[PDB]
Amino acid sequence: ELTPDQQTLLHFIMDSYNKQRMPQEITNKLILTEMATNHVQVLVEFTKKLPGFQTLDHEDQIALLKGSAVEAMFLRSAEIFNKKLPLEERIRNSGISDEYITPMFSFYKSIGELKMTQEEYALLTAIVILSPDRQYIKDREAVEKLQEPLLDVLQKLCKIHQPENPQHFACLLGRLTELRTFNHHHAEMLMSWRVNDHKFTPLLCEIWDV
Amino acid sequence: ENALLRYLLDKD
Ligand SMILES: C[C@H]1C(=O)CC[C@@]2(C)[C@H]3CC=C4[C@H]5CC(C)(C)CC[C@@]5(C(=O)O)CC[C@@]4(C)[C@@]3(C)CC[C@@H]12
Repeated sequence: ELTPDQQTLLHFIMDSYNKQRMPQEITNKLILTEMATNHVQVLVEFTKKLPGFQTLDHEDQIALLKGSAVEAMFLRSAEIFNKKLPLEERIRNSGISDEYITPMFSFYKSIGELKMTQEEYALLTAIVILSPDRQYIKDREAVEKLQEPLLDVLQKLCKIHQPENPQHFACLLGRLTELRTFNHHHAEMLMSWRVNDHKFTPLLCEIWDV
Repeated sequence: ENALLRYLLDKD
């Protein structure tokens, strides 16, 4: 199934995906800013290494990055706090309108339920990043060009982990699509916590466009 | 500004 440039690619991604990791603090669960900040740091490092991303227009690059963030963070949260606590959250108490909490946890539980392998997480993240659909891209095709090979490899390794259920790959993109729709409420969710005199790091303002 | 992001991308 998987060959031959599609092994060199998966390898190269797994390599990059794996050399950024969450240290220590997946232990003590304020700190939420550290986590958020870790997430982004790691995301950009993974992002920049991605085949072809060097070649992309700068303004596209930044767009691709800002748009991918909410999904990546749900994805990278999941790959950690479903394995490393083999619920319990700090976010009620962080003063987020309950309007947004109970919804956004549906999405979290949903993703864990897919029960993805770490090659699935890695490649899916990459697809999420290089979504040509994102706002303010100009060269949609140039992005689209880099995403094709990652897709058609992910496709295959869903038939491999595992064949039993043939709606797995479809069901993966589905949940992400389901989540894309939440992005405009996440904006508000954040702008809700920033009302009471609570501020973000400069980095977190840049990523979330604050 | 996206400038921190810019540094973080082109950084070696
Ligand atoms: C309280 C507030 C804060 O102090 C700064 C970090 C921030 C904005 C942030 C930190 C982490 C998450 C993650 C929490 C979970 C629920 C695990 C999913 C990913 C999620 C993400 O990083 O995208 C979503 C909300 C945020 C962004 C969320 C809203 C939770 C509290 C929130």
